[PDB]
Amino acid sequence: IVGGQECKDGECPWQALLINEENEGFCGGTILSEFYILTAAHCLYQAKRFKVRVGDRNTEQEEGGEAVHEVEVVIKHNRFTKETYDFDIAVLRLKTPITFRMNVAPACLPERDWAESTLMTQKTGIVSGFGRTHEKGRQSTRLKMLEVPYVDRNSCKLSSSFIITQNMFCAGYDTKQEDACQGDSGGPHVTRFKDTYFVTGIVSWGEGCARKGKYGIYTKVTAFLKWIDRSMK
Amino acid sequence: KLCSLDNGDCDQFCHEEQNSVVCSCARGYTLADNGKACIPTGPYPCGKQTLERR
Ligand SMILES: O=C(Nc1ccc(Cl)cc1)[C@H]1CN(CC(F)(F)F)C[C@@H]1C(=O)Nc1ccc(-n2ccccc2=O)cc1F
Ligand SMILES: [Ca+2]
Ligand code: NA
Repeated sequence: IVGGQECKDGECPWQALLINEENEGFCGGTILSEFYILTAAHCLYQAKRFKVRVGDRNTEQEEGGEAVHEVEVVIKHNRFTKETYDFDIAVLRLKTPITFRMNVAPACLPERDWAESTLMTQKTGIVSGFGRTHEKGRQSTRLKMLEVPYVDRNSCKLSSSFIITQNMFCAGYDTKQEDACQGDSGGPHVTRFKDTYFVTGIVSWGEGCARKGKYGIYTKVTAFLKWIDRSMK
Repeated sequence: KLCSLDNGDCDQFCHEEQNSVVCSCARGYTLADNGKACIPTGPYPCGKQTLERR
C-alpha cells in the first residue's frame, strides 16, 4: 500500500496473507468464513506452494495471535487467464478451520442487487495489505489500509492500456500518490455500511502503482457472488 | 417506503418486495423483531472490527 496508514488493532481482522516457500508474503486474501479465503486467481501463478497466515499485523513481531493454515482445496475461476486478467478470483478451502478472535474475523458477503445500488454507489472503499509502499519499494512489515475513491467506469476505461471488463472496477486517485501495489494483490477491498464492512473487491492489477492517470484495478465481487456461494458449498 | 431513502431504515440489506420494503441480514446475524436491525448471533460476526477484548 502506497500512502494510507497502518491498520490499527482490530481494524482489519479479515486480512489474510499468502506466504510462499520461505514464509514471505506475496499476496493477500480476505477471510470469508472459518474454512474459506477469497483471493485473486493470478496469485496462484506467483508461488508453486503457499500457506495462509491470519491475525498478523507485524511480520517481524510474534504478537501471539497469528496462525498459519494449509490450503486443502484451490478453487480457481475457470475463465481466468493471464492474457486478459479477467475473472481474477479464487477461493481457498483451508485444511483446518480458523478460530475467530482478536484480529481474525470474516468480512460479510453482500447480496448482489443491494451491493450494486448501495455499496458500489458509496464515495469510497477500503483496501489493505502488506505490499510495497511505493512502486519500486519494499513490502511493508506492517499491515496498511487505504481509503480509495470509487472511479467512474468510463473514466476507468479511457485511463487504461488494457481492456476493463465488466468483471473489473477502478478505484483510487488520478494524481494523488495513494494506491495498492505489488504484494497487495488478492487482498480485500471492503465497503463500510453502518459500521459493517462488506467485501466489494479483490485487489487485482494496475499499470505500476499510484501512477499519474492510472487507477487501481479490482475484481468486481458483485459479478461473482453466486460463484463464491457455489465455491463455498 | 423506499430503499433509496436511508436504506428503507434497514441496518443491512434492503429490498422493495411485492412492492414493499423488506430488510435482511448477512449470515451470522438475525433480523430483529422490529424488522430493521441486524443482531449478531456470535462474538465474531462478519464485517465487525475486533475492537474490544473479550
Ligand atoms: O501490482 C501492481 N499494481 C497494482 C495492483 C493492484 C492495484 Cl488495486 C493497484 C496497483 C503492479 C506492480 N508491478 C510492478 C512492480 F512489481 F514493479 F511494482 C506490476 C503490477 C501489475 O499489476 N502489473 C500488471 C499490469 C497489467 C496487467 N494486465 C491487465 C489486463 C490484461 C493483461 C495484463 O497483463 C496485469 C498486471 F499484473
Ligand atoms: Ca506478527
Ligand atoms: Na493514479
